[PDB]
Amino acid sequence: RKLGRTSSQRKAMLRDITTDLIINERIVTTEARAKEVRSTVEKMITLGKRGDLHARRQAATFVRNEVASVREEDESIVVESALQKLFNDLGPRFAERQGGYTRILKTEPRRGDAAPMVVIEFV
Amino acid sequence: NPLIQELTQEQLRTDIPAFRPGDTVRVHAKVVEGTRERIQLFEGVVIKRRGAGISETYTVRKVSNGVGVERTFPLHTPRVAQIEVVRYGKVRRAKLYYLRALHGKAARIKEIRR
Amino acid sequence: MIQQESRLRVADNSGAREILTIKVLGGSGRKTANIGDVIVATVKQATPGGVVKKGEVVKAVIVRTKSGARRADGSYIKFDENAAVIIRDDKSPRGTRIFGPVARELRENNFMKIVSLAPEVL
Amino acid sequence: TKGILGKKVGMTQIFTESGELIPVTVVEATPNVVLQVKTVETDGYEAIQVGYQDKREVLSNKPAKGHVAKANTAPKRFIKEFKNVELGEYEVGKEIKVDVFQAGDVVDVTGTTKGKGFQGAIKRHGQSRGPMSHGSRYHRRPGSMGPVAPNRVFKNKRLAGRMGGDRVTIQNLEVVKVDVERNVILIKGNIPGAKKSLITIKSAVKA
Amino acid sequence: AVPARRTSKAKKAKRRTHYKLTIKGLNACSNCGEMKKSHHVCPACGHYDGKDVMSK
RNA sequence: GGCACCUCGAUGUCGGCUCGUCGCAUCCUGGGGCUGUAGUCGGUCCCAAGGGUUGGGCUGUUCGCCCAUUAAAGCGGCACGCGAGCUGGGUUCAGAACGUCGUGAGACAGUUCGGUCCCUAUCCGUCGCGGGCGUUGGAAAUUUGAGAGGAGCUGUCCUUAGUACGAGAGGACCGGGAUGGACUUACCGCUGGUGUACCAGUUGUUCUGCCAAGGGCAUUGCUGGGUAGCUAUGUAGGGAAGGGAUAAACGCUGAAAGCAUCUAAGUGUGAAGCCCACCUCAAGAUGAGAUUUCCCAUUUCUUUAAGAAAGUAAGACCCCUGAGAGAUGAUCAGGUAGAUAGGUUGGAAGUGGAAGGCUAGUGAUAGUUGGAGCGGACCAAUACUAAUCGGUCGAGGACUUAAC
RNA sequence: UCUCGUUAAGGAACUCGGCAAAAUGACCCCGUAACUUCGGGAGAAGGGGUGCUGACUUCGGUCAGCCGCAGUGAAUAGGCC
Ligand SMILES: [Zn+2]
Repeated sequence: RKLGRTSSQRKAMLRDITTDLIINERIVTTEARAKEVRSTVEKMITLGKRGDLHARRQAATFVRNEVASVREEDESIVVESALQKLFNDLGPRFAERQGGYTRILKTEPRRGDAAPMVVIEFV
Repeated sequence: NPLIQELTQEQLRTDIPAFRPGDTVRVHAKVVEGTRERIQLFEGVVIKRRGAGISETYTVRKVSNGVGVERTFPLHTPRVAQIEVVRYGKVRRAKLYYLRALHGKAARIKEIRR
Repeated sequence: MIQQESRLRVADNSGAREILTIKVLGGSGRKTANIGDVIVATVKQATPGGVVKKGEVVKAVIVRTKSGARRADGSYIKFDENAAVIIRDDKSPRGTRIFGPVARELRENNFMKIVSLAPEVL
Repeated sequence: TKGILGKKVGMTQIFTESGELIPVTVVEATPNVVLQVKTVETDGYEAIQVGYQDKREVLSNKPAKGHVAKANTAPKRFIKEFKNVELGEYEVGKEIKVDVFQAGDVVDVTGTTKGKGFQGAIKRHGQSRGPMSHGSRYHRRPGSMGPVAPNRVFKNKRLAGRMGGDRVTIQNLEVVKVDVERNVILIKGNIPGAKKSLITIKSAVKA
Repeated sequence: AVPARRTSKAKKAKRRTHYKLTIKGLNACSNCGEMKKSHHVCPACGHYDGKDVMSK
């Protein structure tokens, strides 16, 4: 593994990054956080493939509690809390694809620190 | 790992019954005096287990004349003739280290008829 | 692992109760001592009566350490205490009764007059 | 004389015929082709080249496959020599199975030590720290560097620098089994090297 | 301690020789023939592996 | 002790700590001669520096007295070794007191209590690790050993034998065998330690609308276990046996000196010491070594010379996935001719009985569905993701003489 | 190098000197010496209990039962002679 800070700070940083990239399917950050987050995200999508209680109540600790995602209305305001998304949209979208569902792209360093940045996608 | 197992099957004794830490166990050891071969009888409480394959081990905790004693044996010895569970006790830990500070009427474990 | 300035116990009917080691005879600077190795100690506490008293220099032997020897087969012994049994330079004890088990490793050292008195020889 | 290379798998135990556990490591091996015979009249001494593993084909170059193919094998990974062996008795392209060490019982394994990176001057020499309290400030350092008169530092004062990574041999170890059907030896004791390293075993030197 | 002399003009260079700055790994892109860094997304073309990536 | 050449634009004292090193006028082990040496012990002298030479009590202590061991508890040099490496206790600041001296302010190698020790390594030096070039065509590998380093310690028991010895008393040389002490080289299968992205219990308080289930914070909240990795007090081995030339000493043969006499000519024995034997580094050994295999030729002329330039072979490097390696660089495993890492499906170590239900209870809770649920580094299997496309460098082999 | 956490067996052998760390630490109950200026020493020493559920609560608490290795379960909070 790769530490960046103390323990609990790293845990919170990952529980942050993998909650985006659930909502946007794309993210532009550095190189190391990329590798650790691809591991974590792929490990938190197999839980989207069981869909029962126990997988629900185990996934429900590695996701920022409530982060709305609303692009829908029929005559209503439907709200999707970025976990319900995990169990409603990403899940049924990977049934036949087995492990390994993220792409990492090495783009270009940054202005102030020359930290070689990177992208992350899903298909 | 797989290449060793194939090298270490012919020496795995195969009559050891089931017993999890917390079961009184009588152990028929093997002793050697002069040119004889007696058979001792160490008999206590199973305390430990080092899950290892060929080299799993266990320990027993007797109390003789007010002085605790412990012996640990390899699980696959040829110099142990037999083992025989006697009871079964309610217990919630996998390492009962917390006994060495308890005496008599406080270090008893409830029985289970199973 | 029993070295200088450490406290054994008397497992005998000789008159002493505690003890504090002095040396680990045998070698030219040895540190420790295990089951069945001789020792030089001087009484610290004592019961009234007895042939042994405070401030006496005596030799003793180590029975049942708290990290016991290994058996050549692959088993171990690990008691709960340490203890010693006083001696007269001829492997012959002074007291006339022994309490508490003793480990087997004495039979290999001509300490016979002891084992014939131990209630349990583990 | 009797020489075999091989890998290093790990360690386990084994009971002997008298109820006595024995630590034992697992030197694995495979057949291996003698590659070249060096003679007095051509190379100044007598020795034998050997090699214990099989490369792919992508991972070599025309010199290697032109130096091996005089014995018709796949190109090898390791290549070593041996001396004091009764030469005779041999051919280009023969083999050396694990048979030669039936119960030789005396053998001198060599190999390459582990690796431990830049290290202090205590994990390399057993030098003792200074009093960690009573107001001192000399916990973990390499001592003094010598006297004053010579106005220089004598050779062989020992201080920090990479630890481990150089070869070393042990002597007078036994052998316990030879499972020719799988090409595995089993010796008594600890043997140096990391897992999957390269090991060599020859007969004893001290008779 | 503290220097016991000024360093000559020569020693200054003879020590600075190993103070360089090399750039490495420059490739010709495949859609615009311009120089790009191997294993890296083309900044001007936007493409990679003959495919477009940077799009929305 | 003497002298006052040396240092006043400042050359810091004793002991103890870490670290050594050298001389022998030798403390133990090794070889010897003489004895007022029966034996076991011993006395002295000679050769010999290879290794080894302890824990603690009392004082600031060197010094010393004492206790307990051991083969032995050596003497000295190195700014009475070592403070830009440590301590500052001691003697030498400002406070204060006792005894004595001085009318006094103060003093006393007399005593008692307290008291500030700074420094970011430039050069050489030592420990490790890279880049450049050389070795006369360009490359991939395997080795010889001129030299250098390491290592060298020793007890106890049994048998030989209750013999030789001796009145008894007591008790061997030379041999054979077993097992220890200290020291030291490697490793994690056993016993143990650690193990902050592993498992369980439990307090407070706050958050996810509430009950149920969970997160946040409190030294990782505290407590009980613990995988891989790194580890010693754990495991395994080591100083074995020999050779050659010598030291003190002992001869053989033999004269100068019809004898005697180891010596001048001749010829031997002889020690932990010298040189080999054991382990490691080593061709920048510019006296730059040896062997196996691989790759074989354009343009103008400077003028044909050891000419200049361009494109290639063998190969190497750049770039990317990594670790059995790692401060960076290096070494090693791989780069679609693919298991290098991630992921996925199994499996193991490890915890120790998941959630949701149901039965028994008024309730705490208990039983059952089930060796369950979870499971970082470990073992297998699979190209789902990423090692794409690419680029740079890299020879065309001088002369003289002999032989063939 | 500094600031922290853990440790087998031994427990002052370190050291000028237990300096530094470790150990005790809350509330309720029992009990407590020499010595004395009679006020004190005295929180002397040395010991016991604490969680949850139900019943009875005269009032304080008493009974019964349940679980854990550990019940002021974390932080705060005299070492003694
Ligand atoms: Zn482009």
